[PDB]
Amino acid sequence: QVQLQESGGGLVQAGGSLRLSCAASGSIFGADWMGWYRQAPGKEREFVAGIGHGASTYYADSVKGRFTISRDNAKNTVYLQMNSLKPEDTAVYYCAVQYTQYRSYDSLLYWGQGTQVTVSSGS
Amino acid sequence: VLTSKKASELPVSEVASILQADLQNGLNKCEVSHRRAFHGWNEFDISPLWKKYISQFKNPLIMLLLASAVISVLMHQFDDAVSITVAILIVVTVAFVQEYRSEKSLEELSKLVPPECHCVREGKLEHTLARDLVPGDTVCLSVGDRVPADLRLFEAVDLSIDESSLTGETTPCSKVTAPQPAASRSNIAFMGTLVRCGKAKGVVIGTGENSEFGEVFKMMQAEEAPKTPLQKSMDLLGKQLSFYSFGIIGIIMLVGWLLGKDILEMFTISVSLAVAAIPEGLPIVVTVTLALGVMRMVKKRAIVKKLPIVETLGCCNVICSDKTGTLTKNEMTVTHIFTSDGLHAEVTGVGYNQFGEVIVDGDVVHGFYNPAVSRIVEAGCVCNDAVIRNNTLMGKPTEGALIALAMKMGLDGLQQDYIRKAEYPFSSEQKWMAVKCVHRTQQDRPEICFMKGAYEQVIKYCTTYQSKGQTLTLTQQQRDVYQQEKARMGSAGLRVLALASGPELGQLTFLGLVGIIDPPRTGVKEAVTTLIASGVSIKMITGDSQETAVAIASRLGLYSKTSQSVSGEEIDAMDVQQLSQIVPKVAVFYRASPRHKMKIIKSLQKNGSVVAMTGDGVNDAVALKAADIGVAMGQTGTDVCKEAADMILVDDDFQTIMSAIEEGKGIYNNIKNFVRFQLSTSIAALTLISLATLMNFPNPLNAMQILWINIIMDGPPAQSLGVEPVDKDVIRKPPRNWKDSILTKNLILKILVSSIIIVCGTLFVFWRELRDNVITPRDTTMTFTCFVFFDMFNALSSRSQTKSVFEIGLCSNRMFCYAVLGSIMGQLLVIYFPPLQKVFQTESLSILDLLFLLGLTSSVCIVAEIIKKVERSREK
Ligand SMILES: Nc1ncnc2c1ncn2[C@@H]1O[C@H](COP(=O)(O)OP(=O)(O)CP(=O)(O)O)[C@@H](O)[C@H]1O
Ligand SMILES: [Ca+2]
Repeated sequence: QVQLQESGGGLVQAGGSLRLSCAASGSIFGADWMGWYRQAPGKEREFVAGIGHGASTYYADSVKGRFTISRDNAKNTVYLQMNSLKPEDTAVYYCAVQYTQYRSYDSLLYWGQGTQVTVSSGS
Repeated sequence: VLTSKKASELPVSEVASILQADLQNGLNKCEVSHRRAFHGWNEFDISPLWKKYISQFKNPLIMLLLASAVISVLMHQFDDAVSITVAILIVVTVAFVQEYRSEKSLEELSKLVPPECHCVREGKLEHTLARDLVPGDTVCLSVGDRVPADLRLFEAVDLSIDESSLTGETTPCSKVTAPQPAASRSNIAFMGTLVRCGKAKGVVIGTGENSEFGEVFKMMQAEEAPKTPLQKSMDLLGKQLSFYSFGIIGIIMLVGWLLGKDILEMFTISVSLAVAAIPEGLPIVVTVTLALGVMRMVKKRAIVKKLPIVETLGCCNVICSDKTGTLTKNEMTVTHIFTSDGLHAEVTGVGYNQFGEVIVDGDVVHGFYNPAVSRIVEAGCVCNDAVIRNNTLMGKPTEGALIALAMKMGLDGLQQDYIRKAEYPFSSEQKWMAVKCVHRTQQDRPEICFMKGAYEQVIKYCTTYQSKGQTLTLTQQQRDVYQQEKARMGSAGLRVLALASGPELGQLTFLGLVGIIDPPRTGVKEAVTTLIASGVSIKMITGDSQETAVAIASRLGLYSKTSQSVSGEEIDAMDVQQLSQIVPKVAVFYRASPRHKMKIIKSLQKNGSVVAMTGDGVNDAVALKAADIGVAMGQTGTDVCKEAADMILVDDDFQTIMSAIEEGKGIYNNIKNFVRFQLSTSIAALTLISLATLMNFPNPLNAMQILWINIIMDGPPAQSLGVEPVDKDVIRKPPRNWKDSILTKNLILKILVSSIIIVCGTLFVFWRELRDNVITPRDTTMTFTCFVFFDMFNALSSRSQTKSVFEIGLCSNRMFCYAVLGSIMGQLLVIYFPPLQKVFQTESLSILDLLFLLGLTSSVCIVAEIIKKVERSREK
């Protein structure tokens, strides 16, 4: 079974750059879908960014053009760059993975523990 | 702001122009602020503090005390009237303070669960308070939504809105968006009603008091609450005790008049005795205990809408929860699709978003590449009344999952391509919903009917199926394989829906199945385990398939390896008596409509159980009302359930129910403590005066001493027993019987033991001081102080029926400690303060006399403690 681990989160100032990483025990080859999800208080969890089967990258509308996602088999850890971050687009981030699947119907959905990102208005 | 009638007659464009309402984008921030400056918020002004204070004086026992005080005034006795009035004021003030604290804590908690709605203001849909709405704002109504204001509906795809809360007719009324020339406002959605079905969009035509039917809501805010059944039972018990005591005092009157005694002194002492024996603090201590319980659950994040739940939570043993919305987080997602042709698609991605790709044998499918999956998704999209506006669901979670699937595959837009002229809407009884449609671009095609629902009800209507894009007559082998796939999908935990499309109902083509994962709610496994470990049963009642319910229940733990599950059609087949026999054994009910849910609820109630249904959804509100306790979710609850519910879990945890049940247990014991203390010392005083009158001894107590004793036994010293903390052992006791049974035979026996000890000791002191045949003031002071110290030790014993005093500690109940200290201080002041010696007819006592009285008064506490140890040893 594949085990997920998140890292890189921390306090960041507006207009800066931030790094995040989600690492799985196994190699990142077969998973058709894998993406981050922004969960915040008072609202439902929302998509951040992910990669499909045909190398097509999906980005959420709110954070399009400023979030970038990359994957590499050598380091087996999917890697996220954030720029032009605002106080209104900060919450906890959960990386999730799904493996393709025939006779069973059990979902191969795995989640990460999550890392919190906090932002404050400039002063 | 327009009137409802004027907005009804006026078309949509005129109402939008008058209110300057941007229908497609709504009001911006500046416009909303400017309109808030003039119109203000949507609150109905302000809510009777002095009315609340005077309300407590309407109780029958307080009225009896006031009648006694009036009799004292007319047959002028200033001191007796003042004492009785002060007793009334202190008890009523304690009741008022505790009620005020409870109601303000409830209001503070309810502020964390405020009325809310969906509003599109800056071109972005948001979840905003109905309080913040200003006229001309755009509001979107979903299924199971409370209407935040009078709305001029300019979109009504389908809409049934109940009008019971306003009109009085329980039948839902269908709404039509077209203007109505000249209750019959078919296009206006009034404030505060509930949307039974469908989706709609309107512009608010009023705010604050401008609503057409705001007066009924103003009345509801001032409706108050009927007394709790425990409160009625204790009003009855207080009346019974008072009438027995009045009969006894009448006997004392007759004996005193016939044997020969000062009639004025007899009247005053009998008035004091009547005031004493009246349990004026019994309804008050009941109210105080209920209030403190309410605050205790408010500390546990449980909005107790109705007070009669507090008496009932201690009796709860069975919880008939729901799979969808209560035991599952309700964040559905379509993950697996089995086409009628046999092809299979694995849908990936979570949440209500378009970001997720359908995989078909490892090949991504978009548009109409695969006809089977495309028709499955098209029938999924067209048939719903749910919309995903700005990554926020509005309709049902399963409809939301279907919409998210359609957006994922790129077929969302077809929802705009069909004209829904006829609609067979969803009902839990039906288990399916269908819509007739004609394509906008090609009207020449026939009225294609899309359909979705449960497998059995869907496939009953289907007479054909798809095979490689060809319609073929359905066969039993096809039904068998589809049933096998449904069963395995449900065994995987995926909620299954069947989809079909064709001309007319009963001639449809079965397109395929969709597997909707709804994961179980976090933390409910541990709560379920703790509930069974605490002697509380849990039952899953659902309208879903056996496999889904059983798989989820096994995951949670309420369905063990060897457990029974019963279908709804069975429950229809079975009789009432057989149902009562078998219901406690069944762990998971499946395919149970709201009628079957109500049947199960009534059966469990017929078994003497107290049922706490934790439900969700529009159709299950009637079952929530039927259940003894109706629980609702705070953050994931439709307004229909929260309005129909009796308790709301603010933080959405099942542990809150166990906590509330724990807080509801100990009210019975505290009220028993008050009852035993008050009744024991009242019987003691009555017996003392009866023996004094019958045997012609001087009365050991005069009127004002008995009135002070009444203040002791009904004022803070006795009301502090209602504040007494609840030990852990009572929580381990099984649920209390629904029958009150407050005056238990053991309670009466302990009461008689305490009264006999009190009478014996007090008469001993009275005779000892009266041996010299001189009725000195020292005699009366000794007897009076003996009775008062007896009363304090009786209260100390009365703190707990079983648990020992020493283990509790003297400082555990601080209100009791302060009340006893004040009682002792008042006793000393009555003994020493020369005006108070004059009014009470007393004389100063020596230190050795007080020491002897204290030693004698330790006897009742010692006897009670020894008795407690005796039953503790016997029980072991
Ligand atoms: N909008 C809708 N369209 C079609 N079928 C629907 C539907 N909403 C629910 N269903 C299906 O109708 C059947 C009966 O469901 P019902 O509404 O009676 O209880 P439920 O299963 O939806 C939630 P629960 O069982 O937890 O109370 C189930 O198969 C459910 O999947
Ligand atoms: Ca009294």
